[PDB]
Formats: sequence, structure tokens, C-alpha cells
Amino acid sequence: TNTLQVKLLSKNARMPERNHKTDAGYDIFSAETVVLEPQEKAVIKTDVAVSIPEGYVGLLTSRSGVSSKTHLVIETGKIDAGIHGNLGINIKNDHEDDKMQTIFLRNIDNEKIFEKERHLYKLGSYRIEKGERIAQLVIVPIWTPELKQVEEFES
Amino acid sequence: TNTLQVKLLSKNARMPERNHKTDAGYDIFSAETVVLEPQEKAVIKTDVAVSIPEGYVGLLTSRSGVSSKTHLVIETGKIDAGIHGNLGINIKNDHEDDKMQTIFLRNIDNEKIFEKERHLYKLGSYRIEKGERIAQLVIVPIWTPELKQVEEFES
Amino acid sequence: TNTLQVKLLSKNARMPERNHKTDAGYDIFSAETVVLEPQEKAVIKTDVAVSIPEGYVGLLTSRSGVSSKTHLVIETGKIDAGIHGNLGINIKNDHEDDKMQTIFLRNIDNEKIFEKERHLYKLGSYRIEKGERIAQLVIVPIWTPELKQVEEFES
Ligand code: NI
Ligand code: NI
Ligand code: NI
Ligand code: NI
Repeated sequence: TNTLQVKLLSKNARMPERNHKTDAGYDIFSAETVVLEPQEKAVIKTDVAVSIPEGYVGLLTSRSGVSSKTHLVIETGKIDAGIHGNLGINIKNDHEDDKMQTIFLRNIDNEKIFEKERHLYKLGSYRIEKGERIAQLVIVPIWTPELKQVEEFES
Repeated sequence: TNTLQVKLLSKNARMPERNHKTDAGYDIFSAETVVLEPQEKAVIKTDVAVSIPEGYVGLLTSRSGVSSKTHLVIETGKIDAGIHGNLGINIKNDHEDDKMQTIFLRNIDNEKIFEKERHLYKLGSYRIEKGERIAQLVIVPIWTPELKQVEEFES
Repeated sequence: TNTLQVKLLSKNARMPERNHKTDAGYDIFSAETVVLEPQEKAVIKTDVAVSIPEGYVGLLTSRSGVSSKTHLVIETGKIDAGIHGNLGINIKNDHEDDKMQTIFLRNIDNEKIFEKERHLYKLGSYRIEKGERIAQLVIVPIWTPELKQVEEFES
């Protein structure tokens, strides 16, 4: 009634946390380092499993800060009571492929990351780190009626 | 209380179905064949009508499989109690227009469809078939308070 | 119980309104004129503040008409009980940058706006006006359980 079952699949997974008694969602962390070049799609593994009860739906959705600063687009996933296992972040680096090159990757804050080893990246590329806040989980009550076909509507 | 009114506008419409007693959503099928080239927007007709009651909101949203595999982006529609009639899938083929050509279209599983008649398509194009699972419907309770203007907030 | 606290930060802000007793959402208006060229991201200020209670989450999401007609993509924001202040519309002009030019901007209805003063714009650019319906607010009950780590799931 007042508890949610959470399972960690690997050592690299972090426990989802509710920062404040007013923060409606739960912070979801990445369990792998992914380099996403322009227009690239990926399903980023969190290595976290949830057992949501019946009559409820989970919303694995993007953070307001990351989505506004970066070209990283997270398609909101619907977490049912039936689907157990590794939760994937449905993501796409929506930055355009302009065929231009740069020597800097960008973090989830759109800031240039200065690495010691010099490499050539395609412009607009992003990098996501381990245990990094990229998405959040939102559980909302869901209404299930048994639908019947009608020729016309009434009240 | 435990029933939803569903209307089929044409012979090409399919009845929305809840596969399992745990599947929180209802599978929504396409009622037309649409070829979407890169960057193209469309409102795909389902020929299905719903009569959602007051205090509830419908969410016509993308499937996890289709949205992760293909460049097809479905903007989640909000189905009110007032709007009756043909439900449209707000979609966009988000694949970039690179001016390149191919002889293969791609299905909702991103697989190459091998057609007998040879044709030239623009690279990144998709095709959606009749009675094909592209989206799903999610009904959630909605809270309506009568808002009042205040100069400062209190409790 | 049946009231929502709404605050207007400036003279350019408009009060969110529920048109009909069946319209599940509240119309959100822009408080500034923004010209968005292809691929450009912005946080459009509404100058409106809300005090959503605990156990509820706000959904600042796009309108069905605007999102289907224009290349303007609004990333749905989650409005918590803790975050008070100016609500920002997380937007991106998803139109491709084809390096082509036109002398017409486009409104939220994708129509060409004919201005007296002749100017050169980049093709696919949009303009948003003051007190213009671009987004809507949807408040949904949110379930908060205290999560506990388990090795395996049970019932
Ligand atoms: Ni959503
Ligand atoms: Ni795009
Ligand atoms: Ni949504
Ligand atoms: Ni949403």
C-alpha cells in the first residue's frame, strides 16, 4: 500500500531516490557510459527493476534541466505491472548532423568536457556517465474499464 | 463505472484491445496505409471514437517498441470528455533528410520490406499498414479545481 | 480541495482558463514574443506561477492543434508541489536547417504572416505572440510509496 519493490540488477545500478517530501518523481540514474553522436538512438540500461502494482502506470520521463539544455530527447516509457526487468531509457540525440567536427564532447549540462587525451568527435555529440541523473520515474493511477462497442454514444 | 464506449467509424477500423489483465493500456491500430518520408508530419486516422467520462483524461501515446526502433515520433494527444470522433495519431518521421535514395521502405520494426515492384524511395522512409499496432491509449484520472488569483501563496 | 492558487508575475501574463466544464486541461498563454529559427531551443516564459498541492503532478504539455500543424515541439514538463515560480515552456523548433531563406515567418497555425516591413528569415522559422495559446496544463494525482530494495519480487 505504501511500498514499492525495487531490484538492482548489477553493481553499476543506483537506487532511485525521492529527494524531498514534495518531489513528485524518483530520480533515475544511468548504469552505463554512452556516447551519442547526432541523430543516434539508444536504449540506455539502468539495471533497475520495478514491480508496480495493478491499477497504476509508471512514467519513465526526461528531466526538465537536461531536456532543456541538451539535444537529448527521452521518449516517455509506460511501465506496466506486467513488465518486470531492466528499465531502458528510450533516447535520441536530436542534434542535426551537419558533418562538422569538434574536439569536445558535451555533458548532460551542455557544457564542454575537457579531456586529457585529444580526440575528434562529430559536432553535437553527447556523453552520459555512470550514476548520472538523466530521467525520472512518475507513478500515476490508471483507470481500466471493460470496453463495449456501441453504434452511438449515450450520456 | 466499469465500461468505456467505443465506436468504429469505418470497416477499416479495429477494436482497441487490452491483451492482459496487467497491460495498463489499450492497443490502438491504424486504419490507413501511410508512407512517411523524412521530416514529414501526418495525422493518421484510426476511425475509432471514444466517449471518456468527466474527471478523466486519455493519453494517445506511442508504443515502446516502435518508438525505440524507428524514427517515428508520436506526440501524445490528450483525449477529453468533450472531444468525440475520429482519433488521430499525431506523428512525424524524425529521420533526417540527407537527400539519399534507397529501394526499400521500412516497417514499424525498422526492417526492410522487400516488394516485388521495384521503386525509388528517399532514405529513412517508413510505411504503416492496416490494423497495425502503432500507438496505445492510457486513461488517467484528472483533477479539476476552480482556480483563483492570489498575490502570494499560503499553505 | 476545490481550488488552485495561481499567481501572475507580470502585466504580460494571462490567467489560465478552462473553456468548458468538459475541457480536462487549462489553456496556457505566452508572455513574450519569440522568433525560433530551425533547430533552436528556448524556454518561453509564461510569467505564471502555480501552487499545486502534495500528491499531485502538473503536466505542462503541447496543444493538439499547434503540435500537429507546426514543427514546434514542446517537451512535457512535470510541475511539482515544491517548484514555485515562473513556468517555462520547454520548446524546440524541430524544422530542419536546410540553409534556405524566405521572407515570411509562420504563426502557431503554420500560416504565412504578411508583414509590412520586408525582412529575410531562414526557412522553417516560427513566431509566437503575447497571450497566445501554445500549451496546456494537466493536473493528475500521483502515487508516492516508500521504496525498499528487494532481491526478488513477491506478489
Ligand atoms: Ni507522457
Ligand atoms: Ni529532429
Ligand atoms: Ni504525456
Ligand atoms: Ni507526458
